[PDB]
Amino acid sequence: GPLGSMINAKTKVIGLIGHPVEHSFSPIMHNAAFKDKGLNYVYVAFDVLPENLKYVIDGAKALGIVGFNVTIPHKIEIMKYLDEIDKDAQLIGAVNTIKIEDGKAIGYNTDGIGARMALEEEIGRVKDKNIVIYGAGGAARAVAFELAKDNNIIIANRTVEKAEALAKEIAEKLNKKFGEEVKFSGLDVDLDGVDIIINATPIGMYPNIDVEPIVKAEKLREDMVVMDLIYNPLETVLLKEAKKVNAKTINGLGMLIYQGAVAFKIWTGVEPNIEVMKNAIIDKITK
Amino acid sequence: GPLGSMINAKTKVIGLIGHPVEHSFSPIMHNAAFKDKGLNYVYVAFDVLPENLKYVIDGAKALGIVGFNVTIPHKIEIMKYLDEIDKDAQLIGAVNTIKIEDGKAIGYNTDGIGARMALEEEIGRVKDKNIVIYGAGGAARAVAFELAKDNNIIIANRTVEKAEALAKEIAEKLNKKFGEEVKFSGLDVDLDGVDIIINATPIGMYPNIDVEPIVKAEKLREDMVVMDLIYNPLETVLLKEAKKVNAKTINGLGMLIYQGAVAFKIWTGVEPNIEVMKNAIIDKITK
Ligand SMILES: NC(=O)c1ccc[n+](C2O[C@H](COP(=O)([O-])OP(=O)(O)OC[C@H]3O[C@@H](n4cnc5c(N)ncnc54)[C@H](OP(=O)(O)O)[C@@H]3O)[C@@H](O)[C@H]2O)c1
Ligand SMILES: NC(=O)c1ccc[n+]([C@@H]2O[C@H](COP(=O)([O-])OP(=O)(O)OC[C@H]3O[C@@H](n4cnc5c(N)ncnc54)[C@H](OP(=O)(O)O)[C@@H]3O)[C@@H](O)[C@H]2O)c1
Ligand SMILES: [Zn+2]
Ligand SMILES: [Zn+2]
Repeated sequence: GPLGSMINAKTKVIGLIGHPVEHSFSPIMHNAAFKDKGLNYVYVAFDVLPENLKYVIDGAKALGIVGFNVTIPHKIEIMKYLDEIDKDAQLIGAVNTIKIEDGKAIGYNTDGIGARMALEEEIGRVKDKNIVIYGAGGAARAVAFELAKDNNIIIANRTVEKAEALAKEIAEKLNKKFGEEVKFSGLDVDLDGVDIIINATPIGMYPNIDVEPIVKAEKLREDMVVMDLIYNPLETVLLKEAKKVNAKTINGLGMLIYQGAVAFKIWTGVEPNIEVMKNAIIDKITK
Repeated sequence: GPLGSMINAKTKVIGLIGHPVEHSFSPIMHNAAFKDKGLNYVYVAFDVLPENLKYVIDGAKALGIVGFNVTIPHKIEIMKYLDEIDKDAQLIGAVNTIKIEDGKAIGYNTDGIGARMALEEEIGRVKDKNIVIYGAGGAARAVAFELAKDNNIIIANRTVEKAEALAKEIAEKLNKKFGEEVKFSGLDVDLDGVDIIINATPIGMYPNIDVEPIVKAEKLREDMVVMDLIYNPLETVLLKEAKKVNAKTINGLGMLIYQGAVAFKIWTGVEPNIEVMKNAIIDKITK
């Protein structure tokens, strides 16, 4: 059909709350998915200052706004304003998706599932495997809490203290063996027997793209899968290093899209077309 | 440009708050005008219950919603949640347009001005004439207050004292003579010598378009002007009753557009294109 949202008096609103948000690809992505499925919703971006976060939930309820996506710096602070919080959300300790229904605002977190789907949808079910997660920030945290449910994960980081702390919280909360199922280490850890490595750090991300990868070619193999959460540029210096060894590369586009796909489902009750989302976003990145 | 609205992460939101709002044509009017001017705004409708009205302004301020239009039944109750209210809306006692600026919510009322422009574009300056206004709601208030500035008016309503109350109030604030310049009566007031009559009541408005007109063609006259504030249908019963006496008829299209046009300017600092607003509405009303 036509390009752009065909708005009328019955159109429902969904928005992204954060500060700043003017560069999010979310609106573009979701509006295309709404059209495709013929749903009468619109996605907009709301720049919310920290002191005003306390007024959004009751405003959304009063207005009839159906839901939100939450990003920096509100995913931790928004939790005290919601009526309920999904377990998967309570575990990670952060909300990035909200649904308002029947006067009840519920928090969710799809960053975890997203990074999983980003993988499975590309290499099938991921259970009982050796997975190394470089980084320990918000991304590595959501990823880890999800892939640790049924996999052996090793959180490697520049500041080990951070790695150790995360591995303990995961083993504890998910009830796993510390030094075995949920390990930690420096960025030096070796990949002998490692099935998949996931880069959850900004190394190689624009504007510092010409820096050396999180791991040289020497430790890379073909029998591996190297996914990079970065998506600017899509093919990082890490994926190059992994291409000179026929490894199955996956760029950040996967997590970004699927993370949204699950939220879409939560708001509309319908599954969105993954290619529409990608084509809308990938077209935004390139000319 | 595109057929629908091309939303991005910078698009600003303007909404209509009221109950109900599903059959409003305002979103149609304004989005059409936004696009024609290349402005990055989207106009949507919010269904707000009277009990939740108190959470909307802080919500709007929090999210960065730049303005609203206010319709039944919040035109008066919203005044207590605003920071400032301009002269007109304060005299009139009702707010139909809001603008959030510098963390400050301001109330305006474009109804009155809208009605005069629509009436004056049709028959030239309206001054020193006898005008009857049927009704006493927010619209009647706006139009009565505005035309009472330089014309003799008579407020006719089913609830007489309610019309008496409004007449006294107008005479009071405009330094007018309660007995002559501003009168009141029931729905059967004699129209001899009356130059213009305006229907500021829902009688005849969709979907109940077969009811009895607020005044029989008996009192109508060929050299009389009959304006109905209803725009859906485009030709109410009152107007086709007026046509059977060759009287000059005017529907509510002009008031709707001119009222919106003034609000448009207020939110954006830009003057919208009238033909665009006008035709966008007609096309959604007719076929
Ligand atoms: N595709 C998607 O769906 C998606 C979703 C979310 C984020 N991303 C992104 O994911 C990546 C990760 O970041 P984040 O925002 O989640 O968290 P974050 O707060 O940026 O996490 C910081 C991480 O970066 C490390 N790090 C930073 N500079 C480093 C360097 N020069 N050398 C070694 N380690 C370094 C930190 O080790 P320390 O703590 O010790 O500094 C830590 O592990 C980013 O590149 C960003 O582009 C993609
Ligand atoms: N075209 C435009 O720019 C524009 C702008 C604003 C409003 N409108 C509209 O203007 C019209 C007026 O209403 P409002 O929203 O301003 O105020 P309101 O709050 O709806 O005021 C109620 C009015 O309706 C009367 N009324 C209702 N049903 C009646 C009936 N069946 N018989 C006799 N009288 C009846 C009341 O007399 P009582 O109080 O005694 O009941 C009173 O005058 C509506 O039809 C609405 O669609 C058009
Ligand atoms: Zn800031
Ligand atoms: Zn309707």
